[PDB]
Amino acid sequence: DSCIQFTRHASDVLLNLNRLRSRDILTDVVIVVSREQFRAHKTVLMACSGLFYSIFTDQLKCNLSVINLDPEINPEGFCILLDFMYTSRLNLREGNIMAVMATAMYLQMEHVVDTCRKFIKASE
Amino acid sequence: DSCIQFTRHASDVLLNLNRLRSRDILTDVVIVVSREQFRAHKTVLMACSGLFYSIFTDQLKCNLSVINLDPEINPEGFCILLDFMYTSRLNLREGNIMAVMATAMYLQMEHVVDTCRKFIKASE
Amino acid sequence: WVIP
Amino acid sequence: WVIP
Ligand SMILES: N#Cc1c(Cl)ncnc1Nc1ccc2c(c1)CC(=O)N2
Ligand SMILES: N#Cc1c(Cl)ncnc1Nc1ccc2c(c1)CC(=O)N2
Ligand SMILES: [Cl-]
Ligand SMILES: [Cl-]
Ligand SMILES: [Cl-]
Ligand SMILES: [Cl-]
Repeated sequence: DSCIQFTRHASDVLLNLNRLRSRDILTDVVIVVSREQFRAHKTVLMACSGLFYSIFTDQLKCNLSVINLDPEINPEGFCILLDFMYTSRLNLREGNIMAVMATAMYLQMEHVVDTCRKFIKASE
Repeated sequence: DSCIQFTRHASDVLLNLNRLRSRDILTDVVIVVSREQFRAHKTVLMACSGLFYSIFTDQLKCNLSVINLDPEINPEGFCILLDFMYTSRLNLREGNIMAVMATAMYLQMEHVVDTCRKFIKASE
Repeated sequence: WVIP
Repeated sequence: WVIP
């Protein structure tokens, strides 16, 4: 086509989606990770995670307002990844890298798994 | 913070949101523009438009599944802007620029109004 | 705005 | 990935 493109549009959309999440506006699911609960938008979760894409395209699970993750999932690891989904920023640290990588593998977030593997290989 | 950032993340999220829209997955509103209907995600509309941000933060309108736009709004103009919201790409042409600019003013999409004004000024 |  |  003969379209023009606004370079910052995708980043501005994501910033606003994060603002809506922070104010709990039109959030439609709560992700339970052991004792912790995280409110989010199903569409953002699906757009970022192979696991959530699978869950919310399921004819029964698409209608659930609560999703319970595997008890082995670390809440801090999930929190870091949820922040990444809404911001493009990953808070990757020596103290959380193993939990973040395990959570990203479970959530099927290939690019995160990739940078975790590379950061681990550099430290060995 | 000491975060790392994935450059293509925002663009990849938006591409997936557009894929969900195309397959009518978790769309929660229909925008009626005279004889035409457009299915969308309320959160994407709010993230792109001052008018939709206003509408879906309203305690009554947030729950509506159908929103009727002003009868003066051109459906093609709306279609072009809805595509822009989900892709960052604006199909701006001599034959549609007046309709696109009027629709962007109504929807409160400042960056679109800005490029339309500039393209019009260049042709006079 | 750019030509993509 | 980059340093933002
Ligand atoms: N929502 C949506 C969606 C759609 Cl519509 N099409 C294709 N992928 C979608 N999302 C999704 C699927 C698999 C993975 C990711 C996201 C990130 C990753 O590492 N794996
Ligand atoms: N959703 C959301 C949202 C939030 Cl949370 N905060 C601030 N603006 C939001 N969206 C929004 C408001 C005003 C305008 C636009 C988008 C584009 C434009 O030209 N005007
Ligand atoms: Cl439920
Ligand atoms: Cl990823
Ligand atoms: Cl309704
Ligand atoms: Cl805009």
